[PDB]
Amino acid sequence: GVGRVAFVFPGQGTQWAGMGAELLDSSAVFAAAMAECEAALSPYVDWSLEAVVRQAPGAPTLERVDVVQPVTFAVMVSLARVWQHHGVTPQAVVGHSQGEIAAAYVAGALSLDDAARVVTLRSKSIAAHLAGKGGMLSLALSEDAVLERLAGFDGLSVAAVNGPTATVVSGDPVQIEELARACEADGVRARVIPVDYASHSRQVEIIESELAEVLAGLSPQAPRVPFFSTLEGAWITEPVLDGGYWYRNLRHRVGFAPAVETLATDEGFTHFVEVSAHPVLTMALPGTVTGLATLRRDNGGQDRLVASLAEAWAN
Repeated sequence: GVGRVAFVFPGQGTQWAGMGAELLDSSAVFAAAMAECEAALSPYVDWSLEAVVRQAPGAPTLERVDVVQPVTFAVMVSLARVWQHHGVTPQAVVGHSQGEIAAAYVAGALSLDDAARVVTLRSKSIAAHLAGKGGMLSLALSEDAVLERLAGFDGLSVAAVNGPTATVVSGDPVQIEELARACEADGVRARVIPVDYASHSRQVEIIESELAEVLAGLSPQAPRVPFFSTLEGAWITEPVLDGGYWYRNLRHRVGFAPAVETLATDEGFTHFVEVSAHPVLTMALPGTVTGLATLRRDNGGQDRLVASLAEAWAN
């Protein structure tokens, strides 16, 4: 059973210091793609992509969002390019939060200049207003009981429903800690996410008047590869990925489990290739679809690339 392949582009928790550094030396396609992404990013970032990846002394250390998000975007775009170089073209692409931007590029929907602009400017808005103001929390629990436990906490919301077992809430940090302590009181699993902002929450509305000002000139195109939106929760077949879409993506829930249930049950997708620097979503697909990661934390060189290609080809 292989049917169709989907490229998964995750959101948070996939970063690690030095991701792609060994791959910049090992893979010429990856290095070419990362140079192209650096050229695309440079009119916005002030820093250097390769310097951050090679952890040069005068480079940012991925601690801030306005760095870690365009770097993750570049790595995911480049890793998709590597996959396609080795014979694995996606029958579809599906993205999680910021991953959607990367998806939107590999689908052909957005151009690299526009994709880079989206990721960079949204990350800068997050760092200029959302940073240090919010919080996010992963709970090993269904969103059905989680939407119930959000009662009494108007400053919270459901940020993502990644699988039928673990959701992600996002909101005010004090209420995030309160909910985490309440879950630790009933003996449940709770993982406070190391994120100073609160994506997909209400606070994102603050940056709306900013986002529409910096993403207005976008020129989205018809997706060449099918593009399953986890915001609209369905296919995207029209050039409707403008700046408003990129605000909605950041402000509204991530419907990733709906996306994978749809692509698996309906459209015949059997293999999901998580194009990422560390797998964070493959432990959430249904038990019947194959999940294929790319790189792992600190395992991000040619060893890991050939291991992932071997696990894909054995699949």
